[PDB]
Amino acid sequence: PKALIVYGSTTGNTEYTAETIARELADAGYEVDSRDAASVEAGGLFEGFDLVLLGCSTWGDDSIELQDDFIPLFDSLEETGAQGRKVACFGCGDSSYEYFCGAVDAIEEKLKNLGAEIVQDGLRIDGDPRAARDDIVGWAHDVRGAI
Amino acid sequence: PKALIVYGSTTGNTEYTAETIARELADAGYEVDSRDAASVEAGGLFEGFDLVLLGCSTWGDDSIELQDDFIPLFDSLEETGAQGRKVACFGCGDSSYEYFCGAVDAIEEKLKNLGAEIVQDGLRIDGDPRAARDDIVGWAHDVRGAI
Ligand SMILES: Cc1cc2nc3c(=O)[nH]c(=O)nc-3n(C[C@H](O)[C@H](O)[C@H](O)CO)c2cc1C
Ligand SMILES: Cc1cc2nc3c(=O)[nH]c(=O)nc-3n(C[C@H](O)[C@H](O)[C@H](O)CO)c2cc1C
Repeated sequence: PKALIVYGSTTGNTEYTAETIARELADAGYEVDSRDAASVEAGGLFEGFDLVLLGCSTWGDDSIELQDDFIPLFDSLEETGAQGRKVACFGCGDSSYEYFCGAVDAIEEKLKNLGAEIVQDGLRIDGDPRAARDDIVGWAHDVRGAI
Repeated sequence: PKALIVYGSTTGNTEYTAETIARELADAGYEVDSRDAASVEAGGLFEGFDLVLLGCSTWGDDSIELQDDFIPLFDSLEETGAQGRKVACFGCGDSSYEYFCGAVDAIEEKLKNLGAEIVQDGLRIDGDPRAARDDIVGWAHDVRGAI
């Protein structure tokens, strides 16, 4: 099948995460398209894809603010072709903050409001994702078995 | 009890195996509903059934491919009501191929991932099922004790 991976990454963590999940789907036969959210246009972005995975980090001094490159996509989520789409979300964060991986919850909530089909609960990585490689590959294997 | 048998059969071998099982269960007092996958709709197919038996043959030039009539169902297995359902698989194939009854493995795996309860290891027949009538009968007897 074809999978789209769109990520907003500032420090390289979410990018590394996206890339580890990309390699696992490609190994299972998927044709994978991995894109930085800074370079995509929301209008019809998901058309033609069997599975869409969205990843983003959480920022903000008081509230949950999504990663800067992802904000425009989030704000135009209704024009992407999400209704009825198989999607799953991922993000890196730090459990010391009150809303750990709060960007995953905000994206999952909006996607459910748009009628997307959430295939698996969001992968939330605390600290260095390189330390959690195993959880990352494990979650990729689970989203694949479900669809 | 009520059992549903859904099979994808091209040459008649998976069909004959489905029919032999159906008679064994009917003989043990079950109400059996046997259907060709070509005539079924996936939405809620398993509702109201105590036991669901899925049979499929394996094709494909180099990859393992499901029998054509079963493909649509397999692709929509998440809408059948498999979660918590007691199921078991069966299929005909040929040991000269690299993935002997590979469709049986693919279907068990997906059911597992959907939270179905696999009640007995799948029945894999090499060659003419007419020649393995005893294994068929013995397996149908074994699924009866497990439910
Ligand atoms: C100002 C600021 C706010 C952050 N807010 C959060 C947060 O709300 N939840 C979270 O999981 N991580 C938060 N982080 C961690 C951030 O997503 C990132 O994971 C690390 O700073 C880079 O590894 C924050 C970091 C900064 C600098
Ligand atoms: C082109 C082709 C591919 C087949 N692939 C398989 C396979 O991968 N595994 C298997 O057990 N049988 C395979 N079979 C046998 C097939 O499922 C079938 O059992 C017999 O032709 C009748 O059941 C194949 C048959 C054909 C013609």
